Amino acid sequence: GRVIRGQRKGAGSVFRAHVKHRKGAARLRAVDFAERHGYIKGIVKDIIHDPGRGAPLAKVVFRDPYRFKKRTELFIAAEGIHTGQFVYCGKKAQLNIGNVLPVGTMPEGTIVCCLEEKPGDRGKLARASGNYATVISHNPETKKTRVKLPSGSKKVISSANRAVVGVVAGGGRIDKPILKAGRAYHKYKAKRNCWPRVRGVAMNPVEHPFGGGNHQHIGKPSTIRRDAPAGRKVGLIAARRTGRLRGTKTVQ
Amino acid sequence: GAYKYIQELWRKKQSDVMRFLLRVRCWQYRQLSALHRAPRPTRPDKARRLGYKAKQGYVIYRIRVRRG
Amino acid sequence: KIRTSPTFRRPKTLRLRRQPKYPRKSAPRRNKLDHYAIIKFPLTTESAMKKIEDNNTLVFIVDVKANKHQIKQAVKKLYDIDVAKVNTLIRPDGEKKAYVRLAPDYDALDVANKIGI
Amino acid sequence: NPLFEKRPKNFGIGQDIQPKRDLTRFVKWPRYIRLQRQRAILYKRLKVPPAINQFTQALDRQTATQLLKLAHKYRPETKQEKKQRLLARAEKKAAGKGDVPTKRPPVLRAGVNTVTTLVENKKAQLVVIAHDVDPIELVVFLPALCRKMGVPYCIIKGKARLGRLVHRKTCTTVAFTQVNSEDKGALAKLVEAIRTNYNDRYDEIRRHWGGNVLGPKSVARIAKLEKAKAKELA
RNA sequence: GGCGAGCCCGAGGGGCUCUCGCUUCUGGCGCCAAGCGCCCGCCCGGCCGGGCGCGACCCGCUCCGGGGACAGUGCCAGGU
RNA sequence: CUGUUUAAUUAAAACAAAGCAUCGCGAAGGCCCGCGGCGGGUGUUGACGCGAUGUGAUUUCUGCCCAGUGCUCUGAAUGU
RNA sequence: AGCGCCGUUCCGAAGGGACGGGCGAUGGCCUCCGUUGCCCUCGGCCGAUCGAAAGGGAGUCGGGUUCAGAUCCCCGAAUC
Ligand SMILES: [Mg+2]
Ligand SMILES: [Mg+2]
Ligand SMILES: [Mg+2]
Ligand SMILES: [Mg+2]
Ligand SMILES: [Mg+2]
Ligand SMILES: [Mg+2]
Ligand SMILES: [Mg+2]
Ligand SMILES: [Mg+2]
Ligand SMILES: [Mg+2]
Ligand SMILES: [Mg+2]
Ligand SMILES: [Mg+2]
Ligand SMILES: [Mg+2]
Ligand SMILES: [Mg+2]
Ligand SMILES: [Mg+2]
Ligand SMILES: [Mg+2]
Repeated sequence: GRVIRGQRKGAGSVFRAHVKHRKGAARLRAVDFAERHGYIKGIVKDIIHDPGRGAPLAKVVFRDPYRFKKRTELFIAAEGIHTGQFVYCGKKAQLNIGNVLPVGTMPEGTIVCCLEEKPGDRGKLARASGNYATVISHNPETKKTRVKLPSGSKKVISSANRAVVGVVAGGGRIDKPILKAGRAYHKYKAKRNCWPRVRGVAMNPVEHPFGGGNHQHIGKPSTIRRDAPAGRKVGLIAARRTGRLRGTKTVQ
Repeated sequence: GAYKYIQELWRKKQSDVMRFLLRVRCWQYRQLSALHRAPRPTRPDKARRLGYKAKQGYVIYRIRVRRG
Repeated sequence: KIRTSPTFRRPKTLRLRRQPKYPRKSAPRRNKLDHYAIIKFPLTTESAMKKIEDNNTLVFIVDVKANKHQIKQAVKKLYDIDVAKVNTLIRPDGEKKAYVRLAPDYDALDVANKIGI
Repeated sequence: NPLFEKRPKNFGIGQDIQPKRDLTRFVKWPRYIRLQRQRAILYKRLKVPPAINQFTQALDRQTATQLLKLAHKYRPETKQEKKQRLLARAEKKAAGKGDVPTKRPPVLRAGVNTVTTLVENKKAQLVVIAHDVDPIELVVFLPALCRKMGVPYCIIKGKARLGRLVHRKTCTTVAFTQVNSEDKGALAKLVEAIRTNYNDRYDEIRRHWGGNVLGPKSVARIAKLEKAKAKELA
């Protein structure tokens, strides 16, 4: 039959990210001599609003240790920073809010954000607004460190990758109901075309596996496995359970 | 004088004296480009029995294709 | 030699100047758009004739491959008269209409009587 | 003396900028540079077969200088003196009408086919085998062949230096076959040391395995772990 | 290397064994070397214009890290 | 609720909607495109994010059944 | 297999430029200047190129003229 709505996301025709008005990618300084054997002073000039993002962007200017040139970078603004604060970065930087430093320096229980999976990818984990990680379980030999992620997973990572100390500013963004379709329209028009949200039962049988019949009913078990082909994984994908929760996660 | 020795050494291309050179050449040619020019044949006996004569005009290319 | 930069680039080699052994067309091609081929037809209509009295300006029909400078040089090297300015338009039949305004020392009626329009 | 102050710059982290250092090991080298460098490193890392580990086990420079001083006056003739000898012999046989003015021309032979023919027919008195042939398959049969035919062979470093005694870019092989009257003792003095080095120890060299050398960072890591283990044991 | 500490022997001194550093009140500035030591053509023992080194330690065989004989690739076989 | 829809027979009780939920995924990943490459979309993105569905503002409720069909977890203790 | 296709910074030796100094040569009124050839030194392209007659984009306005032109033609007055 007809290609479903879920298969059109891979074409990239009209489902691309609205990426022009974004001010740039929010990354850290890549690791160098001044960030592996010391620290360097950096000044946050202003903080701006990246569209399609509720977390504020921070324009932190640096100084190149090798050539006479001021380098301007784009950090995720931690909570409580302000313009004119000397944001430090490196190995032996002192632990304050905003000072990105490797996890081997900080003690256990240090609430950080914008950390790295592998050392040198400029910030991947815990980047959304109002989220953080928990640093625990250091090791003298075999330099690894457990981090509790916002999903609750305890990931073992390296001890050389960096993380800005604090939480991401903009916490509580999902506290307000959108309260009308207009603000949702403006929000998704800012982010990307992720909003042809039409009910799969309400649409046609030839366009979705669930639609059809004289009544709006599913008719088929919506729990569909991970071994399903493309165009089949609709509804619940590899659902190990369903219904109302009981406990927190019950996953080791 | 030598080309029969080169032929008989190339025939048993599973032995240890040849498979090291074959592995080194496969790594070198894989880290090279796809289609380029080798300035001299790496198999002189096979090139000469296919028609290479060491004079001005005959060109040797080295080329990489995919299997399957 | 100390290579202080972490980027290796091309050395400035010695590029040779082109010094060929034989020419490739045996002769320079002659100028087909010469003075007799730029300015083709003087326009002798009413609106082109009234400009001679009221404008001190001649009207000519020019091939489309010529410009203001070539029209000016062609008029000065054929009619032995000075040119103040040249205004060109593309006539919609396919040719170029050139209004050649002359210097105030010359007389457009006298030049028109000498060229026969 | 009037003003002439000193203005020191402290090159630490977080202050006045770094000077232009050597930066040799950190420049982004091109594709073929990295190819040849990691190719040499790959030959150093991997275990080479015992028929090509014979290379880098070659002749020292004093005996190579003696060999070059012996081979300098057995040089093959170039085009200029070749045409000169042709025209001179033609003019002498046209004027004086001589039959055999030249008894024996002493000259060495070059080329792998010619050297292999001479060692198979036992005409070769000494074999000089080049080191830097990039297809080693062209060379690998020659040491065992010279060993079984009893002709002494010496492995030398540099095929360019052997090409410059034959007026060519590559020579790859030199066969000493004919000797003069004033060179027999010196050639025997060379052949005795060459048979001491290679022919009397071919069975020792063929059993040895080359390569198997780790990188210096890994060697220092294993040495640091060994010193830590020795500290823990004592 | 102590303007720094370390654990000891110990009379100066010794290194069993260890960690390097020279930027943390400030919305300032910071590059194209100061100094020192040698070598040249110029004013009879003087003056101008130039080169090298120390400043900025030496050597080395991967740009640096993270995985690693796994992942993937080519073919064959069985499920779905 | 405002909005949208069968242009050329329907304007709706239909669709959408905020709210309430559920499931997958910590990047060698989830869902997809591609005949092909470790090629692309989400991704200038990182669980307050992305992807897939049910219901449809607020208040009050979410009863009982895993026998069946699905989805998921575990162990070469164990049949094929 | 292939016309060709993927991709736009990715796996590229992807700057042909100028300043300053030194040396050799040529020319003009060889006083004084302009070039050629070599050496040293410096120099991220966010990567060739296209893409708006409504986006960015320096500077012309007044009177008169024809059957048909007008900030364009004539006169006068300005600017880049
Ligand atoms: Mg809630
Ligand atoms: Mg919804
Ligand atoms: Mg809906
Ligand atoms: Mg319908
Ligand atoms: Mg169907
Ligand atoms: Mg039913
Ligand atoms: Mg050639
Ligand atoms: Mg109607
Ligand atoms: Mg609730
Ligand atoms: Mg409700
Ligand atoms: Mg129920
Ligand atoms: Mg354009
Ligand atoms: Mg304009
Ligand atoms: Mg009009
Ligand atoms: Mg006007």
